[PDB]
Amino acid sequence: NEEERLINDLLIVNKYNKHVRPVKHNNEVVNIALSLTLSNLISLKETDETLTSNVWMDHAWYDHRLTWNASEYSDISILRLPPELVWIPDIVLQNNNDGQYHVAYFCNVLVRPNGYVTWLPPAIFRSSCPINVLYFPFDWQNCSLKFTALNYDANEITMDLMTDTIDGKDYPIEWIIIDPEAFTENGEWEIIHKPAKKNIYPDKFPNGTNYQDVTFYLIIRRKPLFYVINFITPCVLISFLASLAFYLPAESGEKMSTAISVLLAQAVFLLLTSQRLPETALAVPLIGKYLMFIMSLVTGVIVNCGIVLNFHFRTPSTHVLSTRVKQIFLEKLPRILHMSRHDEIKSGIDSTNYIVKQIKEKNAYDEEVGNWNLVGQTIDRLSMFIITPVMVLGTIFIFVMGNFNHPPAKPFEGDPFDYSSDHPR
Amino acid sequence: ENEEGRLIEKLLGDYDKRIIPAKTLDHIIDVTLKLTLTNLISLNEKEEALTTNVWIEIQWNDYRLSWNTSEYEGIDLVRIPSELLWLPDVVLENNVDGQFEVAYYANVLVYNDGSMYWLPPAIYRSTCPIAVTYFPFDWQNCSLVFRSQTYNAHEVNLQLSAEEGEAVEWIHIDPEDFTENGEWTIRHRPAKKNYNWQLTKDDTDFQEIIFFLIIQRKPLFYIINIIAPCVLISSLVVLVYFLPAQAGGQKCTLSISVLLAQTIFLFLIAQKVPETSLNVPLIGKYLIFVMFVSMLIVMNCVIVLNVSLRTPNTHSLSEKIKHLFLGFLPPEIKSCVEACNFIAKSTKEQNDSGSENENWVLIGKVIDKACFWIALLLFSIGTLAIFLTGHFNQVPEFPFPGDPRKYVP
Amino acid sequence: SVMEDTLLSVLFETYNPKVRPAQTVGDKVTVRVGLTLTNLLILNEKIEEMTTNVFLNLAWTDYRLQWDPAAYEGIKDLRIPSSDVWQPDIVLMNNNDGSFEITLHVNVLVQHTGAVSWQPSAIYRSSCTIKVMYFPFDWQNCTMVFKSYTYDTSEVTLQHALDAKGEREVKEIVINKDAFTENGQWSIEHKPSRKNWRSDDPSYEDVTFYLIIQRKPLFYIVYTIIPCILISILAILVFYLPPDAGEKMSLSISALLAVTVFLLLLADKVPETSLSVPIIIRYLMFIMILVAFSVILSVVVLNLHHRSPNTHTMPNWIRQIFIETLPPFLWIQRPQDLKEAVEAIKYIAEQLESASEFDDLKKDWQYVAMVADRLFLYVFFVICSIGTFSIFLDASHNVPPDNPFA
Amino acid sequence: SEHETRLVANLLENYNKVIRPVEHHTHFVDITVGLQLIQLISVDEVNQIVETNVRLRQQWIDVRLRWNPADYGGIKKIRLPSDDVWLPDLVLYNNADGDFAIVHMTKLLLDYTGKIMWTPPAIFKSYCEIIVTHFPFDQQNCTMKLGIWTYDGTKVSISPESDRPDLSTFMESGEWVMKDYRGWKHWVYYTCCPDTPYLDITYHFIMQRIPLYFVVNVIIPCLLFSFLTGLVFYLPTDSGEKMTLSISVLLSLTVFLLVIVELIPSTSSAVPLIGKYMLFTMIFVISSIIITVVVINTHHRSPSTHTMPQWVRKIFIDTIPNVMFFSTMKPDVKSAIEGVKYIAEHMKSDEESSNAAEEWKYVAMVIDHILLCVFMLICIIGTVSVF
Amino acid sequence: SEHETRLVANLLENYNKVIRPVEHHTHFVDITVGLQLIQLISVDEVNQIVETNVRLRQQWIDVRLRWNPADYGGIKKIRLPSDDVWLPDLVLYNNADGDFAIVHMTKLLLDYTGKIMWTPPAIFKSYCEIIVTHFPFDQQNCTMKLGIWTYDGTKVSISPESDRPDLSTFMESGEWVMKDYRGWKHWVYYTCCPDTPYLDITYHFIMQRIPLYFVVNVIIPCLLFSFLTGLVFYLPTDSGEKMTLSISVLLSLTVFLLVIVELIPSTSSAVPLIGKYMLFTMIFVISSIIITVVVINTHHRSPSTHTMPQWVRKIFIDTIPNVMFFSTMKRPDVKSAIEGVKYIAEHMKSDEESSNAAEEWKYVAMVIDHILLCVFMLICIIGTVSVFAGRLIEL
Ligand SMILES: *[C@@H]1O[C@H](CO)[C@@H](O)[C@H](O)[C@H]1NC(C)=O
Ligand SMILES: C[N+](C)(C)CCOC(N)=O
Repeated sequence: NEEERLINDLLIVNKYNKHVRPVKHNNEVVNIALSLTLSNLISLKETDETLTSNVWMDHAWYDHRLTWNASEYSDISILRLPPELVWIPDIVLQNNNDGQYHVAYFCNVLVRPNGYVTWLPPAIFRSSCPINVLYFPFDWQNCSLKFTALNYDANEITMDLMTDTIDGKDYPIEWIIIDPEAFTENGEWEIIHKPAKKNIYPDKFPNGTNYQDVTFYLIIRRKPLFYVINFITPCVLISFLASLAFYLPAESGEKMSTAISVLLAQAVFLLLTSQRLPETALAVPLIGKYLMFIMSLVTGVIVNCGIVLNFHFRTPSTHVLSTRVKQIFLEKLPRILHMSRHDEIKSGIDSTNYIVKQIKEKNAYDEEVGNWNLVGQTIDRLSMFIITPVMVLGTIFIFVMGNFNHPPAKPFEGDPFDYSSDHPR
Repeated sequence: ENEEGRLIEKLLGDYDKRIIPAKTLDHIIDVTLKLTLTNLISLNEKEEALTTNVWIEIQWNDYRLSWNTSEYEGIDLVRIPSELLWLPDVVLENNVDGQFEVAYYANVLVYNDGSMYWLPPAIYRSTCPIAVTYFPFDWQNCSLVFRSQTYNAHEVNLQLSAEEGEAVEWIHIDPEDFTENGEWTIRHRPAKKNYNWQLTKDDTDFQEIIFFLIIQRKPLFYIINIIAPCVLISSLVVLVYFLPAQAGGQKCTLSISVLLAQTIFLFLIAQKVPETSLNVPLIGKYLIFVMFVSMLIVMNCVIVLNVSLRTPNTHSLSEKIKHLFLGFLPPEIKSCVEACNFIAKSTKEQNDSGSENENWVLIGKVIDKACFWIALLLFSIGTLAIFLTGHFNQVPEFPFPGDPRKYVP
Repeated sequence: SVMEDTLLSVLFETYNPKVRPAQTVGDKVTVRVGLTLTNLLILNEKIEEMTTNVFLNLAWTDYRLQWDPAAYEGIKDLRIPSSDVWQPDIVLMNNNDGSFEITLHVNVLVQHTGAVSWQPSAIYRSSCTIKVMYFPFDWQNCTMVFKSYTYDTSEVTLQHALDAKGEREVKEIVINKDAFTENGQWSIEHKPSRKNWRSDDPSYEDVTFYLIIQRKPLFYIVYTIIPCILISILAILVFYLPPDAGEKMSLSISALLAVTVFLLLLADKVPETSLSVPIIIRYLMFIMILVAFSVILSVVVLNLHHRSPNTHTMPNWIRQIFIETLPPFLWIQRPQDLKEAVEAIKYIAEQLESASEFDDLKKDWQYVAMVADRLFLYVFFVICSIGTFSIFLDASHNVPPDNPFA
Repeated sequence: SEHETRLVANLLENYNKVIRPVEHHTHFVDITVGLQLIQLISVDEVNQIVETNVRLRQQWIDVRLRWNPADYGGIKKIRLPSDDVWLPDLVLYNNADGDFAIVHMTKLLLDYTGKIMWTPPAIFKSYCEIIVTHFPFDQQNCTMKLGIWTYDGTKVSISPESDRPDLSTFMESGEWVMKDYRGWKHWVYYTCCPDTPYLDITYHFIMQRIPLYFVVNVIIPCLLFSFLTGLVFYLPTDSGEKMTLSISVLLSLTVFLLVIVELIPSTSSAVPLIGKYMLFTMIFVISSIIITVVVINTHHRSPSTHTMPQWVRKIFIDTIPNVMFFSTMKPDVKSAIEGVKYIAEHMKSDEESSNAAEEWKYVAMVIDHILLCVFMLICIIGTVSVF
Repeated sequence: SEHETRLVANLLENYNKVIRPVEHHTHFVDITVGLQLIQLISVDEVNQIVETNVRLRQQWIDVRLRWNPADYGGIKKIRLPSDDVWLPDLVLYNNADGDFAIVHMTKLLLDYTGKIMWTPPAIFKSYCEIIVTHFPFDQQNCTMKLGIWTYDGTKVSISPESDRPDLSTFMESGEWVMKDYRGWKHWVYYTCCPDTPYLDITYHFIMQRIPLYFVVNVIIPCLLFSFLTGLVFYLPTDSGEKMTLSISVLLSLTVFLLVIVELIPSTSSAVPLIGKYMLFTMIFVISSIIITVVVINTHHRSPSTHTMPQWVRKIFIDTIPNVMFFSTMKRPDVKSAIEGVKYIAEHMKSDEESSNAAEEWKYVAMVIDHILLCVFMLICIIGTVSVFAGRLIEL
């Protein structure tokens, strides 16, 4: 095995110093090509605002000290060296959530006889991804992985996007690579765009380590079928039950119970929706807006059912049916709303007259009570016609505005480039 | 001057800690184990893990670390850090996490004849498959399996410690350092050397030392906080048979609410038992039973309401039904005259209809009483039976049913 | 390069990184400490810790790391692994976990004059005492105490870090617009830095960085306060329902249980310290007690409504108050056969008259119930509105001071 | 042992653990890889991660570590620390919450012919695509993709030790049952490195869930509450409790659906059959509530403002009742004279209005019996179908 | 510093850190141990673990590490990495979830006389026997047992700095109050090693819980619902809502029972007074439900089939109403027409008789409700006064 002799010559006889940049003159710059391969988008915890990714970092650079003549040795055209024996660039994830900056596994580098070193370690990265909850669950998120070289300044090593050849001309790899042989498609998040940019900040200096970085962006769209089936449909049905609660007769004794139960169910749904989102004040979630609107509407329904019940249970003994309310709720509105439609003889005479008078007063009282009942029916019919259209229109508007929300079809609004793998620039 | 310095320099000089200290080719190192339990920290039901604070005592003989005490001013015991010495890789194999080895690598007590005495502390989390059949009246049989991770039975001979010739076949418990769990009582604590006969003296898994912990749960907390409230609330169903069968009686309200309370209790139990599917916990069986009984009582309330609130308009009271349920189980003058006649007739008809309604109400009441007696019997028998079979789950008298030995010091 | 290797060999021929650089016995090493904030990640209120992603800008002078650039092909500064040079054990003293030291050990920059600069990154979890009084309309005062764990004032002199043009000290946390993510739940109001001593300990000195942050309460508003306002509206309503509806207890009890559930589920997010009751919990308790009193008064009104002569006799004071005085103020103003047939008619008439009198007394009781209910409606509306407005006005007037006092 | 000490000193004297163990660099190292499943620690459906306790058995030949047993007192095997010799870098491709490589550097067994046996333990937290279609009666298929990371096929070759993983010492789960398990070797061409193939072994375990915890804790209460749905139709309107019962049933059903939503991942690849059935049950219950409100409204219809239409009288009073069998349904004296006549007339009107109201009540009764029969038919056909 | 560099090179040139720092193997190393408490991170009552942020100050003499300042430019103190010199193996015996020994090898201070002062930090997660019997008004006494592991008293000896741990820089908890704290030294003889004593220092802290949080968030709602329990007796039976109130109170209490059980550890050594009081309140609500069901049954008793017993009438209409002073209780075809009027009159008489009997039953039910309301208010106030030995009402 001449690999042993070659490695001994390269590292021992040549006195390779792992802590010196691979340059021949101190003022030279080491070019580091960098690309990212996404093998699995493990999760996106909206509560923690964290993106967990299974990625392969691809570093490539030139080390003139690791060159050899493939003929002087046997025809050795490649060599695997551990990363703790050779100089490597310390490219770190700056926007990580936990304290994990580097790659998970420090695998061997691949060195070619011309000094071209490559390093393709795997990593589990937990980046910081602010969550835009404005259109939840019809939302798309814009996560980024920003990689910086904090060990050397921009005057000493230059980051770059890795290039690729198609017809002899080099083109940079301006996207996250998705290898079909090693990519698992997430069941909840669909990758729309995945550009990669090499940012420079001119307000800083090449003196230091904050002048450059390579950022890999990930515009992912949520698949909303799960939330539509499990959170929105039951909520909508239970909400419509409230509008239905207007059709219960006041004698049923369950108008208030029905409306209250609908409100409580909506509150439970609101709390469970709160459980699933970050506690940020940027905007109220779309479903949160819908739930607040529907809870307010159902509270109005409860109040109006209370008004209907109060009107229904009035009597002449405590209220007077005025002419205005009578002509409003028994003449105009019912038509507007198309609603349907020897002393013993003397004592006996006196007693029967008293009985007749009492029955007449009782019948008049019952007539007044019936008029009050008709007023209550008119009021709740009007309430139904006024509220149910508001409920259905609000529901449709809120859930059509959410459905009419797509990623912008191009990352970097000002950039006309597509940043797609199929059309390198 | 500390002669231990030059003694240890001599001993560890020209000493390879990677080499098993076998004097000859066929020499088998005897490694002696002894577990001292200081605290049973917890038995996490959800993850089925027993956490213990133990001192594991490991003893072997390393002939390389032997000296003549006369040459070192009578030094016959030195402490050498365990990182510098050959150790038998004795590990806890049935660990829930990846922690095979001890937590703190203490020093090794090395005696002049080569005897090595290692007593490191350890927090061990070991798998305990939990049997929920009699929760919360259950006793668990947790095990700690120790074996060498590196050397097979041809190299290292695991054994239990023996003092005064008698082997210590139990988890030792030092009175100077031991704390009662407060939820678990240690009933038996045997230890035995086991063999995997499917393997041979190679493969490193042939031999092992198993320390057992048959622990019994104290159920007073669970009784008072879960079972008594559950039984008390479940007993409320039988009250629905004394409420009136009309609007405002609220039979269905009470029944449905008791059912909902039982559901809440089911959720409560779900937070206390493991999520395994081998058996249903006894308390879970009781909860399912009472929920089913409350569903039956809801049905019976609906049926009694339907029977009681019947009218001649909708339903006809059959003579057979009435017998069964009430015999075994329990110019101007003429116009004025016509007006009076009709008034009397209408009053009589209304009164007759009222009487029929009253008969229906009586039938409902009789059904209600009979079904009350049935429901009370059913609920009482179910509760008594389930919690009596719970109360009769004794810990076995012997640690191993086959053996007649008690495995106690 | 070869020359860099030669320089490294010369510099570290006899360099001991265990030894603090004091060219003469008694010299003190001046260490400039500055903090750069890249992300305020979490302010966990339950465990009372703040998680931050920071750079720790350290600077000091090591006389042993000096060389002439002209003698080494003009090399003016080197990047060296941090473990090869002495550095002050600058740590976060008030960490919540056991992590005192940095996470990322970047290379130190050594200039030919001996000046050493080090900017290691770290994810620090620092303990923050949370003032729960105005939660969620609260501003927190979280600090990060940095000092050398090993060396005291007799050995190292902590100073403030200099700005880019090293002419003036930066007595504040530095935030880089290019690399900084806003929390979205907290806004940074002040970020001063200050050196602190101890009068009872002359060997103690640290550089403390303060983060005066203000919470954005939109989440808590939307998800806790407005629903409770709706519940309080229902509680007020319960006094408009007629007693005959048979739904007064349903409504009041539903409101009570709803507010209780809201309190139970809010108990997760508030801290568990007992130094004060947060304004949100105080509002929830106020609403819960108000709804409980609504339940009690609804029970009283129901009891009054269902009385009759057969069971109760109306006392003088009830009639005086609820029939006469209050209603004006509440605007709630309201041949043997013939002889025996005659006897039967007499009996029927007497029954009707007695029933009328009985029903009149019952109507008086029901009117008393109605008037009391209207009074309760007005009183509870006033109390609920005033209390809610007062509580939230007190919350709204809670802002961090203009002067950070540090 | 003096002989073993001398042997170990001689073996690792000039040994370089960075070089591949091959006499010639054009050869390859054949590594026999076997997986031994010790225990299935957990299966996180929500996070789609499977945590397993495994022992990764690896075998290969290192010619640099040969010796003649006769020269070392007849020693034929030794145990060496893993760190002292070249080791293959097997990586779990689908790692999700753990380590990519082996971190437990245990000792390995070395034979006098150079053969090496190394069986380090590991806790693999691998990604598991969960199929929620048949939850909680579902079976899961998720794998461990193991392959050499940096060495291609022409430098390091791995072969499966056996066609299947070793489950001889497997601890029974209590939540899952291993129906099947196998390991397949693959030659994969990656876009990084298109010239040469990289070898890997994917071990998959078909594990069927034991559906008793979720049957007891989720399905049974849901069945109870759903079965209570039909009781509403048999509850008379006069009881004033139809809406209470129906609303309680609906609220309990939605509570249990929201509980189920927490037991499964939020992926949209498949809709669980349990979730779909619960949604359909809620739709049915809400339709029943709609019809119950209609029945309640019908039962209280005042004849003053409503006259029964002919199409209702003909059908609900004359057609269904006959069809459906199982039920048991069907001076001043002149002033006094005028007063008694007025009383008689008021009884005329009261009797007529009461008759109309009773007709409305009868219509409501036949309607809810129709609904009850429909519900019983649905329940019977459903319970027969599952059997 | 050249002088310090030479000194550090000379000190460790032939220094073996495996050997005890004694000039003769007969002597013992005297180690002064002082525990400084910085912060009380947590007290996990359910898991019975106390997390504390501490500094473990240790001082001893190492005669191998002495130097003459005059030969080194007058240097009198240096900082050495703790991994370079011999360190005592001081172990936390009752560790439950953390490390047994010190893991943060911080630098130590070394005088020219050989005196060493080493104060590493540590997070101690020690086992804490939680006594849930006066929760949330309980005080806890759980400790930290520190001792040299592998050396007996004749080889390495530990002595406390002071009778109490140092809390000079202690950070106020906000959930607990430090009442007392001591450090006691023990000579323990273990069955492992019965010939020589092993030295031990057990620091213990008495923690008094501040109960405002738990009071407000748990007890006040429970007290509110318990008080509403007895209100069901003032609710008239004609309302048709008594079951609603009682059952809602019962459901609220079962939810709060869920909260309580998830609040405290499952130990059965002592019965938590909070749990016992919750069980008693549940029995209270159950008795309320039973007796109000009895009242509802009495109110609706049909006079046709039930006739009021004489004793019932006497007790509940003639004697008890007079005892309640604060209550406002009360204490040709013409023939056919003639017989029609006859029948109307007779039916009205029978109806009046039945209605009077039913009204008597309702009066009895009302009297029973008043009795029970008085009794239940008295019981509720007596209970709420005397729970937790009155500490609730005192607060
Ligand atoms: C930073 O760059 C500026 C502009 O070239 C220069 O004036 C300054 O001296 C530099 N400082 C350092 C520390 O490199
Ligand atoms: C082959 N692959 C992509 C899994 C890892 C590549 O590692 C190398 N070859 O450096």
